[PDB]
Amino acid sequence: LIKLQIQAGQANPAPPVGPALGQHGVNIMEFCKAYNAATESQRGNVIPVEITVYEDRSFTFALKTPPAAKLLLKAAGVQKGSGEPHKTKVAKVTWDQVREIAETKKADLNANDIDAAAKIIAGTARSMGITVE
Amino acid sequence: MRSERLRWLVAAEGPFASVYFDDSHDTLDAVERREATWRDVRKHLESRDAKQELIDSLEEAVRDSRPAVGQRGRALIATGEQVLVNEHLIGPPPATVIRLSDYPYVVPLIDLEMRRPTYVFAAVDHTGADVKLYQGATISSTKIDGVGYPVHKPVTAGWNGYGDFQHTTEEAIRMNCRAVADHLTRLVDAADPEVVFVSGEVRSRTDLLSTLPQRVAVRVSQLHAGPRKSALDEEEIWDLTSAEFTRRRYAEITNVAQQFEAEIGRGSGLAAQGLAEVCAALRDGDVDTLIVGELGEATVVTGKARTTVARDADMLSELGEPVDRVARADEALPFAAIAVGAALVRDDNRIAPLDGVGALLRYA
Amino acid sequence: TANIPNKLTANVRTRTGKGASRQARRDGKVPAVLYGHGTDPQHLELNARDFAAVLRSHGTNAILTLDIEGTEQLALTKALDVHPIRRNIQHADLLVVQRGEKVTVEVTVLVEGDATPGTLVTQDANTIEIEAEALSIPEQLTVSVEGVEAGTQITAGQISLPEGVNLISDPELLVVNVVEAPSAEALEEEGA
Amino acid sequence: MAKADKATAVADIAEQFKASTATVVTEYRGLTVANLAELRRALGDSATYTVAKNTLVKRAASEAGIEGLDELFAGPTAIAFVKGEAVDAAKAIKKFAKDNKALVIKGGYMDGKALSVADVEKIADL
Amino acid sequence: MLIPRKVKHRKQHHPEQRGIASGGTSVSFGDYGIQALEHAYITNRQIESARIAINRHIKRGGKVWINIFPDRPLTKKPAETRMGSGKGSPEWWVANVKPGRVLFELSYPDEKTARDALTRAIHKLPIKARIVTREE
Amino acid sequence: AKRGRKKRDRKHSKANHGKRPNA
Amino acid sequence: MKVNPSVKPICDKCRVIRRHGRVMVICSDPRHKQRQG
RNA sequence: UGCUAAGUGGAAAAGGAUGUGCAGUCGCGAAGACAACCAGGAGGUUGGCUUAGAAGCAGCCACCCUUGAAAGAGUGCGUAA
Repeated sequence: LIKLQIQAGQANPAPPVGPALGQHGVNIMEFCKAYNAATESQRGNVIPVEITVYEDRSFTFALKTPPAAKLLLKAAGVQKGSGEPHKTKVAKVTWDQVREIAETKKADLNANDIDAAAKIIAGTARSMGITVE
Repeated sequence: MRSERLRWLVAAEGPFASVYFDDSHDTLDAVERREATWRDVRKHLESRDAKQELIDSLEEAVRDSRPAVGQRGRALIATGEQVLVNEHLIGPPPATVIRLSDYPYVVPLIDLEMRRPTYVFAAVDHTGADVKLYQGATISSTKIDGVGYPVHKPVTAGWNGYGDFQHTTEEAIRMNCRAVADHLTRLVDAADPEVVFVSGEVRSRTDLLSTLPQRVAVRVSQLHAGPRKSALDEEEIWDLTSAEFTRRRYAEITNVAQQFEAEIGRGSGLAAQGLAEVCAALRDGDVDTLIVGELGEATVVTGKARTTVARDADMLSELGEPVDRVARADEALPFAAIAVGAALVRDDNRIAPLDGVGALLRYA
Repeated sequence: TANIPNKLTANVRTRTGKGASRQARRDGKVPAVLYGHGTDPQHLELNARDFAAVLRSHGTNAILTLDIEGTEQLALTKALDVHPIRRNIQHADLLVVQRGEKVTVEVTVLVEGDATPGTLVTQDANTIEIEAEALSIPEQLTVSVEGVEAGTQITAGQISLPEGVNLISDPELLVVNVVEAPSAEALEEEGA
Repeated sequence: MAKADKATAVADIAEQFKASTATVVTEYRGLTVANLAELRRALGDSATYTVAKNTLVKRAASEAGIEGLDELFAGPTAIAFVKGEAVDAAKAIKKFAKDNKALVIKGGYMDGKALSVADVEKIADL
Repeated sequence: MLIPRKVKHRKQHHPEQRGIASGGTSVSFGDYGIQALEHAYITNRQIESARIAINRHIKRGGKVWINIFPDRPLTKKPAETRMGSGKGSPEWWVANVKPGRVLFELSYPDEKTARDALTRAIHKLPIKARIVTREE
Repeated sequence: AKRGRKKRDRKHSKANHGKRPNA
Repeated sequence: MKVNPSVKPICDKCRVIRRHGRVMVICSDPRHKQRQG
């Protein structure tokens, strides 16, 4: 069972996918057409997926929410995080816009309540120099 | 050639003017050729509808250079808002080359380049020595002096041979040799030269070579020059070392040939030839060394990005992205090779690669 | 602060000098002097193992209760003579005190906490002078450095003291000087 | 663990049994954290699946009338506090244990008397 | 390398190497220090090698103090000459060290790196030494 | 330097008491 | 084998033992095998 | 009355080192300490930057939160990654 992060708007590119599952016996042509069709709802956000394989060299995959680090970048408008966090802070984020990432990530978080789940996203914030009001 | 000096050339964007020509202000019927070539390139740029900024950025680069001695070529590469590449060449190109396109043309620079690595030139006699270190633009000079003054053994010894200047002169010469060896070892440890030319005589050049450690004694080329009182000029030193540097640069091509042949024979997958999979490997970023053959008029169709390239749009459509432009192979492939920080090697008609291109990879 | 004094046994020195103090230290005792306001010097001897035991758990300014030939006396540790190499206790000056008497005592300060990550905490003054009654000397005064950033000075005037404790040292001593963390280009420029 | 921390832990565990109507003892040797987190959500609605030391819990058992349950605290130890109802746990444990096969019940408790493994699952059949 | 800006008398007798240190035997600026255990002359070429070994092991953070300065000069006379006819010119600067004297100091947030950084500097001095702290 | 070392080392006998002539 | 006056446990799997009046370091990795001499 | 296993006694340095004897401090421990065997060692997440590549494990900065019995922005080996 492998993991990979593929942006929604790309199907059958050379770098990310080809060598990735090119050694597990999984057909590459049939997966990309299926993945692209399923992922055509976002079309602008990279969303990961896990290839749950069977011994028969078939693929079955369930899609995931776009990563928390990428999601929090557009909420602030800055294209990249702080090279030296806690000294240079790229932008500002209030407690309001954090909750939407909690809801979008609710299916991929082990937390129980929106209050506890909000602190998980706040942890990623200071790791990349983003202030939480 | 490395991919460091041309790395910032990738960052620059805009139209690129690349001129390779002959700059030999030797004789009186040779200065005229300079402005003849200047007029030729001006009219070519006029015919290709170049922006004025290129021309008014080029005239001063052409006209403000102190003329190089003998027969030397000249290489220029500019964007219009600034100059980027401006050097002399070992030998003038057979044909004046002018190009105006978005991709710079750097193939003639791969071999023809008045730029050799750092090296040391030492003149030694068993009374001292003097050392010059070359790291490109800067030259450093040092004079090693001796502590044993009477390095000459007179015929006289004394009354019936009592007293003798055999050992007390050998020790002085050994002191001088030890001092020179220590200084040269310090220079080798600091600057890491590739060649240490030593010019002296049969006696005080083979005993200093026996004093140096194995670190430096492996990279020593022995010269045959004259006395230290005469002193040497830059032209003489250049002519002395050119013969060795020729063989040294030939050996690298030989070693690359051996690596390519071995990797092709094993069929492991660390070697690629022909555009078909060379372009794929270059796109994948795992190209370690690029060998440029006689590509000539072969064309490549690069997609949306300035880097991604493919042999034809028929197999580029497998990426989904559509074709954006068409460029010449010997003009776009080296660009992507520099982009992934690969080494560039100019074939000497001894590799015979398929389709006039080759690549040593980094993995499967 | 309420302190319970520590009971010790002291024996009057028969002899004095350097030839009799070396014998005392080779045996396991330490010479001592019990002077004070009573205008009454006394040359005593304390067990080396026992005397060092209370100092290990009660600071240098311990409150002793010496038993000199059956009586009980209240004493204070004034000064200690420690060998630079062997780390012994070559002597001990003891001062007689009474309850409710104000004594000028130099106590130690410990800095605790974790300041801004890009900061370096330096302590200048190791100790400060403190006036308190004989049974209420604090064995340690602590200062907290937390959230302190860049150039900041925790001067001796900001150190909190227990009630009933005065301050003899003026509020101008610099105790803790927190500054920016030195870079790698600053370690090379120092000391050359 | 520190001596004081062991004393602190018993105080919380002792009250957890007093406020709970019943309890179920199991073993978890072989359940991945993902497998366990599955049980903390299936049973998390009404039950709590906590574990602790054997002897440390043995002290807490002295505050209540479960003195006969000391046999089941040896080996890997799991205790489930059922604050609400008994049927909710009596059937959710059965299906989860059957799926994983690495979760074997040791016994139970109700009305001051333990109930064996065979008779603790039949409560769900009431 | 440390050299005094000026000294009154440039050729002096050899420093005495007797007794233990009368002062400067405790850590005053940093948190850790190096205490000497025997007499020697510590040249300025070994002080500079000792404080670079400390800097490289701690990389970025911390501060280094040097409590001994090379004031006193030693003179070496020209090589391969007989005895007499004057006195040699000064050649290197030393610092009279006696047992108990604290040479170097360091204040670093943790203990392992700070303690191992001082051990690297001890292996560059011609004496025996030990690591000491501010506690009693 | 074995001869010189041995000759000086024998000043540490019990009958010499740490001294000998010519060191 | 390495023969130096000073022997130390290069890695975390090295052990220091004493055979026949000699200090030795024995490790699974043959490079770290060394003895005192 | 004890010590030495080296023929030390009957030569020598920086330094290396589970040789052994004596005395003194501090931690952990029947609430089970150390060694050993059995099972977990997770989720956000491939933390942010740099990099062709950098995913705990060239390099720089930070070093959070959650489920929890515990799980480090990761102690090593390993892969181009």
